[PDB]
Amino acid sequence: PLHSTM
Amino acid sequence: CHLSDMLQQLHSVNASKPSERGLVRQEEAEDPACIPIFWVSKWVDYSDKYGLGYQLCDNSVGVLFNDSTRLILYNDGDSLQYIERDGTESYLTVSSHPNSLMKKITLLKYFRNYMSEHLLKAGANITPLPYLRTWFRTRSAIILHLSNGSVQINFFQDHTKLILCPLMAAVTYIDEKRDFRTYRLSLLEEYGCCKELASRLRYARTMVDKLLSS
Ligand SMILES: *[C@]12C[C@H]3C[C@H](C[C@H](C3)C1)C2
Repeated sequence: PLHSTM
Repeated sequence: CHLSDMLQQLHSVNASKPSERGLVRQEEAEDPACIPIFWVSKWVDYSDKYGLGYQLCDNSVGVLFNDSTRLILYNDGDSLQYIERDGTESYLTVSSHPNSLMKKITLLKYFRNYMSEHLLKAGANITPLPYLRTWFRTRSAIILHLSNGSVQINFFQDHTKLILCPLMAAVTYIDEKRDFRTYRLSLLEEYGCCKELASRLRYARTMVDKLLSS
């Protein structure tokens, strides 16, 4: 992923 | 930066084969007094152009730029700390800063605004300034090494996380259901743990080796 969890 | 101590701590626990016990008593290894003060609650990998942005559990935010410099914004929303590649620390504010830092400050603001409005906050239901010294990502996790010696490993597929704190010789594990538990590594060695956590700790040792080899 490119960012932490949504 | 305490990495050698952490490696020894992990080696000891892993060598004791914690998941291979007549009776695993993981709960007996918990130690509420070792709960970490800081951990990374959110992050954004924009390293293709600027760097790694992140938020700490106290709502402060920071960025480890591609040029190896760091900019941290305290949770008061104005106090700032700049750390050069050499580690030289400087202090200022969003309202009073040198023009040379305008770009990096604007970039941090963008990161802050985004993380503040998006993404879940890790460890939100837990009540606990360092900067990000080093970070890297593997195919299965992101590894974050803080200046206070802590090492955090977030696993991508199942969302589990480890927060290793060498001063306390402790490790916090956040499982899939977001249960937040802090353990003393010496007690995990004595009482054991489940196969899942044992596997994460073996992986952690390998990640620490990487931080040492870097
Ligand atoms: C990340 C790394 C692999 C696992 C998952 C999905 C894809 C491949 C991107 C996160």
